[PDB]
Amino acid sequence: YNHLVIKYYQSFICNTLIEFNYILSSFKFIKELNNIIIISLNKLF
Amino acid sequence: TVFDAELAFIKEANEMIQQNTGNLPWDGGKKKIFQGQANKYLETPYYLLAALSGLGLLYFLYSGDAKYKTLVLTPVVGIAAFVLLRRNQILNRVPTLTELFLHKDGKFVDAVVSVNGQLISKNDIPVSTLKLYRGDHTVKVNLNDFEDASAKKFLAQQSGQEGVINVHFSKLRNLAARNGQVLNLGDTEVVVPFENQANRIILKQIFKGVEVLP
Amino acid sequence: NSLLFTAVSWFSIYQFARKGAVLPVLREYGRYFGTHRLFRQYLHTLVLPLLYTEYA
Amino acid sequence: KGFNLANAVNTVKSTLNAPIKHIKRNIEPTGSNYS
Amino acid sequence: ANFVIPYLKPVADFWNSLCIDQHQDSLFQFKGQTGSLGTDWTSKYLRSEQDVYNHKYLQYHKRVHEAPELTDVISDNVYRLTLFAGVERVLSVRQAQAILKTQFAGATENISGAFQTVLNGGIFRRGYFRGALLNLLQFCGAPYQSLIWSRNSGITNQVIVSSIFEAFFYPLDTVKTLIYNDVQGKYKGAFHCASQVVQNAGWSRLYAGIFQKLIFNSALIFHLNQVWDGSSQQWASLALVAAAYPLLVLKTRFQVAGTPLALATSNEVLKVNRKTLYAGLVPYLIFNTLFAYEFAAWHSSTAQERVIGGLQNAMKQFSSPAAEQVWSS
Amino acid sequence: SRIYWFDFNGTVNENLPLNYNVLKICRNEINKLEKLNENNLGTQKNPIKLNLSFEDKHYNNSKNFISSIFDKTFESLNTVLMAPIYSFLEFKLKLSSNHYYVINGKLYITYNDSFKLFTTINDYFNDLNELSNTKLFFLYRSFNIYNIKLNSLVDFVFLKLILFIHLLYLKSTNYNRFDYRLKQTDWGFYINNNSNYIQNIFSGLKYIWRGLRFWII
Amino acid sequence: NYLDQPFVKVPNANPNASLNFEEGEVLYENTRLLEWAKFWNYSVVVGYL
Amino acid sequence: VAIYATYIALSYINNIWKDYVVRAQFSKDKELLFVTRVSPFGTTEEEVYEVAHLEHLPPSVRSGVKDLSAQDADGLVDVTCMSSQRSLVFYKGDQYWN
Amino acid sequence: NRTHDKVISQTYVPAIANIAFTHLSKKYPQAGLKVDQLNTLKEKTWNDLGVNIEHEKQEILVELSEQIFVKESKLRWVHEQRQRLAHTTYVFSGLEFQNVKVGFFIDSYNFLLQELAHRSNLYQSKDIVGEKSFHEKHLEQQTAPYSGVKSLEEPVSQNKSFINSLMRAIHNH
Amino acid sequence: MNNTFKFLHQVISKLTLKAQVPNYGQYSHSLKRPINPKVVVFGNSSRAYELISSQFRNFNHVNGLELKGQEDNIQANKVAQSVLSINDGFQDGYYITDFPQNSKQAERLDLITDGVNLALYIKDPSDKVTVTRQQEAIDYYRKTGALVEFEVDPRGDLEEQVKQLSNQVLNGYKH
Repeated sequence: YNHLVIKYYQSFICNTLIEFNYILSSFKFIKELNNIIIISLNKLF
Repeated sequence: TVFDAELAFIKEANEMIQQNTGNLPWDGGKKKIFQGQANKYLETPYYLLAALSGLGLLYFLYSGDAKYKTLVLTPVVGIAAFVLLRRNQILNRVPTLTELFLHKDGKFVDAVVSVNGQLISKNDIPVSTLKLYRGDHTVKVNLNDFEDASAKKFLAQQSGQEGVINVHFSKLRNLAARNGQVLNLGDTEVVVPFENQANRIILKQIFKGVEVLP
Repeated sequence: NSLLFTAVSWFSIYQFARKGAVLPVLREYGRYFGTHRLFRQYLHTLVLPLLYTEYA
Repeated sequence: KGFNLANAVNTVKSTLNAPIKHIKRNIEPTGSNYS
Repeated sequence: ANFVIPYLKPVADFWNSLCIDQHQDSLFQFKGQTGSLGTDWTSKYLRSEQDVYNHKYLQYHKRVHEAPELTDVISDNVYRLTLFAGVERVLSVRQAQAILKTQFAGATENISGAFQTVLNGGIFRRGYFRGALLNLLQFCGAPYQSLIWSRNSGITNQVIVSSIFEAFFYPLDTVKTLIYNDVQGKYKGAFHCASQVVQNAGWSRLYAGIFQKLIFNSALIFHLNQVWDGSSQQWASLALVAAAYPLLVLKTRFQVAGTPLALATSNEVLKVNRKTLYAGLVPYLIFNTLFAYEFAAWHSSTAQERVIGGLQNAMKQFSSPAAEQVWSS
Repeated sequence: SRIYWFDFNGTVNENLPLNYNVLKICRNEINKLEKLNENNLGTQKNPIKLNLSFEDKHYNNSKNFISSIFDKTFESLNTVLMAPIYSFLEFKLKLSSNHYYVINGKLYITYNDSFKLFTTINDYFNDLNELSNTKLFFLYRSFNIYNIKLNSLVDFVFLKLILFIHLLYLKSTNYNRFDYRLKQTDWGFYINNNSNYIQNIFSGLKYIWRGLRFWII
Repeated sequence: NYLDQPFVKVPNANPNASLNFEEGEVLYENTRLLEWAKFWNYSVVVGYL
Repeated sequence: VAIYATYIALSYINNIWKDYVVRAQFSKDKELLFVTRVSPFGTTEEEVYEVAHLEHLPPSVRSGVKDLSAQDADGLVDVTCMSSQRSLVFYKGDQYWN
Repeated sequence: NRTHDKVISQTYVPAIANIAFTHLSKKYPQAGLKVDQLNTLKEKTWNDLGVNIEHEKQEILVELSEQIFVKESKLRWVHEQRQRLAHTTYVFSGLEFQNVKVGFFIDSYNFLLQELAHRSNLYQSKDIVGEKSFHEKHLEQQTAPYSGVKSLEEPVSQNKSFINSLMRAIHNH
Repeated sequence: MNNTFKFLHQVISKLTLKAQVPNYGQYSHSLKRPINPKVVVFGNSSRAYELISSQFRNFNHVNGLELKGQEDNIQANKVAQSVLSINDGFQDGYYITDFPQNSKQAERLDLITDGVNLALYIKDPSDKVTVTRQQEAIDYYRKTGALVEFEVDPRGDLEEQVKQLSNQVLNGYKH
């Protein structure tokens, strides 16, 4: 979450100085892996 | 005449002493009142290590010649390398103020800011707009989240959840301005490095919003 | 052995004379030709070992 | 500005005189009288 | 035996290979006969003790006649490249020391000063072994290819081929010299240093002292050829190399001149004090005399005759001193 | 062994050694005076009048490179060819082959482009040694103060670990099982711990190392 | 049993509460001894081996 | 033989170096002396002494005062901690002292 | 309960506490944040005091950097304060102090300050002159001027001979 | 920060300090002196003058008594311009006499020059003007920690006093 916020802030600053590809470079992979591990835990691991 | 290395080094040392104290003359109406340095972090070795770990895991899936210790160490090394790569990518794109020149009239400043090694120049910034933050501030995501549904939900869940979300800079200091202070240049906020050679009197005057007399 | 002794003696005389430490073995400025103690010490440390070697 | 035999001899003398204090301290009689 | 010996035993095997006569040991491994006499332990020992000089002769024959191999040349000059590779950096720093600011960081203007400047960084990539891989690459490039393209050639053809190849590979020499002299470690590598030089001074700045290097290489090749032949002109060649050494010093100073590594710009390299022209003459001569280049391909007829005659004379010991002179034999 | 007197009209403080720039001005004045004597200026009763202010005393191209390397190659060949000849000529000149000025009431020696106070030969050698020490370690003493990045990391890491320990014993009581066991015994030589154990945490590893220290090798 | 002295008390394991262990002025410092120590120790060990 | 010879060598090498003082720093009230000494493997180990128990004892043999290290200008000064009968060996050179 | 380990110098702990508590009282009045109550405040966390130290951490660091002068440091107070600000900003930005006691925060800042002071002296005492190393003694000896044979450079006519001139040249270079 | 990790922390910190200052262990005694020593001397007496002459023999003199009656910013600027250069004789050391007379001048000089490397107080009871005219400057330099007070007996031994002053000045320099 902090990485996403910081990337958004840096992208906004760079755009103002003169986009979301860098912000969301690997969000899906991390989110899917974390959700899979949470599901495995919910399976009483 | 013959070359004298001692006098050449005396001249070089005098120049270095003048630069360290921040004392620079007026050359062409722009007085260099600030010089900074931007940290450069490695990304290619970590990306290569992460890719190698992924390919090794895939190969060990293809061929069952993988030890238990190998199957344990490879994902750990890959995850660590990927985390370090992401951290270095975030740290490299930090916009750091590298050079700052003062106008002759003492009311505008020309800023050269480094973003991932790219130098961006702003040649008109009123001194009254400058504000050095002597402490953490709050960043705002004004465009809701302005992204896909999944990312928007993720950013909304761990935040104010109501439109514009405000995040205190304390949660982001270790990756955005860990090696400097946030300076609002009217429109944009850059990171002035702690390692810097600047004209301390003029820098103190301008960074509080106070203009410098011609 | 004589050449090693001569080399060591010449090296010592040169290195110590560079700092002004000249061993007071002979008279300063000779007697007939006015040669200096440094030159006569070099000559002796070159010749006398050879004479002793030949005699032995 | 180079090798010099006087400095070498001084260093050799310093090297030889360095362990004197520790040997003397080892030989020193303590304030102990083990009757 | 299951956890330590599998790792300790290879080290002991390597130690024995470095210590024990490998050809003789391998000969002793095949004990037995298959219909021929002279395959017992005694005959094998005798031929193995005669096989040392024969193997030396065969290696020299391969170096002289057959096409040169990189491994053979490297092993022939292993001490210059592996262990005393930092002495090359020391000599380069000594040559460039007159304009190198090393006098202002805990060092003097002598060979001890250059040694301490090199060794202050450490014993590795930032210190003694800085540029050692670049030195190995330069050796694989210029002298090895010169040997390849002029195998059995006269001194003039050797000089011509060597000059052509040193001209072709000179930017690597400039990069290596710049990497030798950065006491503060400004350059992170060969590519980084070359990129900085090209960006700040252009491509033509990589050829600062190419002509001085070529002339000094001609002199050095003549000296090496006179040394290999064993002629009495070794002292004349040493005098010639001593005379040509200021060319090498000027080459190093021109290479490091315009960079921030040096106090003097290029136009000021010829303004340096004349007494500093022979910056590292005696250390350079001592180092080359001890570990000189051994290019057995370039050996002339006299050098080949000398080496082979030495081996043949060494082969005369395999007879009984008290051998009766018999009427019928 | 010249003698000169300078009258500064009180502009230059005479209770402290003369500045390098003041002595340089005096040396230039003497050099101008010695070329053509000016009424024997510099006598005790006829001093030289100098009004030295604060500022006076204290304030003071591939083709091109190809042509350049060719010309410098020719000049380098000339220098190499002439170097032994120049050395021999200089040596023959050596074979073929004052500095004290009494400025006011003190003795000075001609040093560099100015004068230097000269009291004893030992003090002169000490001044030479101090100047050599100043020149010799200039780059060592001018190190980067803000090169602490790595150092910072070290500190941070340890504090991080310590922080975790503080997060592990936030609501943890002082007493252990042995404390109640001791409270049940008549062992007056042992007392019960009354403070937090975060300061001395993981000391058993230290004592384990000390126990096996001489036995590992 | 042996620490249970019948006539006197054994010293307390902890230092006296009156004592203050805060750092003060440095009196003597010869750090190079450590290096010498290392040297000699290592030398002996190597020689011993 | 290997185990005990190595143990004896290391232990007695450490014992020889255990007298010397690498560093000595007072407490704030100057009631304690923190003495850094040589560890078995060459690094630091810290001890604490009470300054009240430290004494520069004269030799038991009165004729041996001549044969002391402290007679020299650069010798050694042995100060006995009497509450533990330990030795603190200082270099009596002014450059090592505050 | 207590070991024989020296405690870090508490010279600047009252100053650090005073500056931090003055700033926090400017921000959080009626929190009972006084340097006189330092012991009781040390034994309590920031949540108990109702203080969000995370928000005030950077301002506290800047004020501590500005308003504390460390005399036992071989860095000039400008450079010393700037380096301390950088180092403490890095370290404290890495850390999280909300769930721990006030004593940990103050002791950690004092530890960083004293460690920077120690490093500025290269881990040697500022008050001890020390002995020159092998390199320093070697360089001191090697830069000593060479005073050659002074008897050769005399106005005596005996020094005008070729042999005397040769010896004079080769010795007094 | 605690007792257990102290040894590991100090070992690693000693190892990592070589990154910033290479070979600090072998040159520590040589690093006690800064590159450009700016000294501010307060003692104004006969014995004080003898100590200044003996100690700062190779340093240059900046007579701040001339800068009288200016704006307390012109004086500091001029003094800073006088102490931020190296002579052709490689004399990078300067000592300034009677310049700082109040806190403002000292603050300005420290801001321009990033602070003076040493402030020295001879503390001779035989002089009267030093406490009357530079007490604010002495208090300021004691506040910043750059002040070294070397108590001097005017009837004491000059050689012992100069040796003690040399040691104290060498140990009192700031980078």
